[PDB]
Amino acid sequence: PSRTALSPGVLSPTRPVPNWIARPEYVGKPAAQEGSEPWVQTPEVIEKMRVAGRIAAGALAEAGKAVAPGVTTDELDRIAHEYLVDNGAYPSTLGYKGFPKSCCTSLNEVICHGIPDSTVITDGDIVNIDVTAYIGGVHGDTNATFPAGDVADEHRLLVDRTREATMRAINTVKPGRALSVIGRVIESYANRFGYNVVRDFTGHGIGTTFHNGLVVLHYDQPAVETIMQPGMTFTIEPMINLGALDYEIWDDGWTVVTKDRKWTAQFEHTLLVTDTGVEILTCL
Ligand SMILES: Nc1nnc(SCc2ccc(Cl)cc2Cl)[nH]1
Ligand code: NI
Ligand code: NI
Repeated sequence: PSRTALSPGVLSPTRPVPNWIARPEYVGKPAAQEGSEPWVQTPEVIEKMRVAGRIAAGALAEAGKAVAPGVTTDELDRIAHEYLVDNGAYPSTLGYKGFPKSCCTSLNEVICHGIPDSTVITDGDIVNIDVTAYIGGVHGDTNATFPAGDVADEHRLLVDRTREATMRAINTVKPGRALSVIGRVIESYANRFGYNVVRDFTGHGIGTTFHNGLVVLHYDQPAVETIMQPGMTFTIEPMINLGALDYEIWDDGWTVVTKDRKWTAQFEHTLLVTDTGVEILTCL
């Protein structure tokens, strides 16, 4: 038997960031300046994104190494926040549209955007940690779902197959390919097991802004005409559900949960289309 449905807990005090670490423009504003930026990056921006992506991948790995029964999601946040700040990176989530922490921690039926708090992880949970770094004027964005103790087969297989669907999608990226191949491959793979791929949340172009207006669907929609070109930077980040797609948002305005409380898993990397293929920027 696995735990029952989650409820929100209490947040820790806001974690400070030294002032010499530049803030993204949206910190202190109610919305963000994003969605109309070019999709192909310059070489200088790409080089900076490799830095941001490695630092994000570091923070995710350190926080993920900490996932175990008994640890709170706030403890994961303090680990991610300190790794980012000690690397001179601003945690991009902190202050985005008022988001109060430095990463998102999404257990079990939480599709995305969970807020680190007093929630205690327990045996059988699956814990998504999403870490984003802003450094060098650019963002890196990455996430993974980590098992806590012995996870029930249904849930273990959801996590492993979601990781596999993400890697199969990443491996289709190449110049000249329709962007829509990504959601074709993910949805085809998920459909093997009767999983449902989330539609209303998507991958995104990312560069000097976090959601730059490029949208990467994770479901099949071949009418999209966008082609992958060298220098494009964007994420692949499917959320795959055991249950139905219907969801609710908690009163905090962030936490998105499945309406039927069946569990859901996600993995995410920031990618660069190269002249021949793809480079994952959010690798160690
Ligand atoms: N689409 C998406 N990728 N990773 C997330 S975690 C939330 C988040 C992280 C950073 C920033 Cl600047 C904005 C947001 Cl919404 N969401
Ligand atoms: Ni993310
Ligand atoms: Ni993302």
